[PDB]
Amino acid sequence: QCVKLNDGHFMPVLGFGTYAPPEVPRSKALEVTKLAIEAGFRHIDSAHLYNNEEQVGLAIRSKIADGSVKREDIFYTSKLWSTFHRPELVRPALENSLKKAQLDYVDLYLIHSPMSLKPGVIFDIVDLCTTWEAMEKCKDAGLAKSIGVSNFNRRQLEMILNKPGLKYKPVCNQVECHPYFNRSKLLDFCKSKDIVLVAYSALGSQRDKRWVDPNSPVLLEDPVLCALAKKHKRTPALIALRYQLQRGVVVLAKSYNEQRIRQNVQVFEFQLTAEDMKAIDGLDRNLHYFNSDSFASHPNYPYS
Ligand SMILES: NC(=O)c1ccc[n+]([C@@H]2O[C@H](COP(=O)([O-])OP(=O)(O)OC[C@H]3O[C@@H](n4cnc5c(N)ncnc54)[C@H](OP(=O)(O)O)[C@@H]3O)[C@@H](O)[C@H]2O)c1
Repeated sequence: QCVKLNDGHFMPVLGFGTYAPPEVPRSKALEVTKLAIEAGFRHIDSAHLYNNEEQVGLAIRSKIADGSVKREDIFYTSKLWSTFHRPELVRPALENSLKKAQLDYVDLYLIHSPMSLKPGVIFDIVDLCTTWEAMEKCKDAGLAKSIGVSNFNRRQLEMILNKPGLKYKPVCNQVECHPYFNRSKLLDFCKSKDIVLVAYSALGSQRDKRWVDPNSPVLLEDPVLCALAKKHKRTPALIALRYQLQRGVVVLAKSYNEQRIRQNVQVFEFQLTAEDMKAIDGLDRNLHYFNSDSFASHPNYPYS
């Protein structure tokens, strides 16, 4: 299934997360993106920050050139990093992303975070309305088929939606979302504005020691998810993915393992009951896996 975006384009509701920590050799991003496309992934989420756009792009181009898929079948996302928020830097950043991936366009270009950074942690002060205007210019130039934001709260989304002269609403807001942090309020707000919430860390994050508290609860060990996995003869990961699909959320899933990449495409093979849905709804504990002790003082910190 795909969801119709508010600009008329369609987004597959299951996306493949490509990010890996820098101690992961860059070859792996190439090999696994190919496996993801062979497994049935069409939505691919990359970013300038990930230092993998060349490898992810080459996997997409490899699968096109061998007849597996056509460019039209692939929904490719890149993101504008926070050091490029100043409006004159936005298009060059997208163009640079296009050359690394060797693609003519991205299906979706996002503002990675509202927390602007020094162009070149050093904060910067940018009016994100001007950043969005340059976002809109890229869509009008054909370099991005759709544009959106990421890690925005409700107030930051309102800043864009109430912008005078606004030409394109953001098609999506990609935010951390999982049973332990389910974003029900923001989902309802985005739903009311025809903005698709896209969930990252839907499986509980990669728990990287540099940003995730070691003592934070492991999402996939959660007793309710494992009991539901046993009930439906699925895995705890699949229950968490299916939860987002049935609440109208487009869900990303990162795996660099061949068997788990294929497992995640079985999210379409079963359904949760309404009672199952409410049990997962009760697991929220406002848990941000991405601890931001260095960023909580940013004027645009989205969790304040
Ligand atoms: N806009 C933003 O600020 C932002 C922030 C974070 C992430 N993202 C993007 O969205 C993706 C979000 O995912 P994430 O990086 O936070 O990790 P994730 O999708 O929440 O998954 C976490 C871990 O689950 C494991 N996994 C995948 N399938 C599994 C399965 N059936 N069973 C058990 N474990 C499974 C993976 O380990 P294995 O690799 O070993 O399988 C993965 O490291 C990212 O890759 C990135 O593209 C965006």
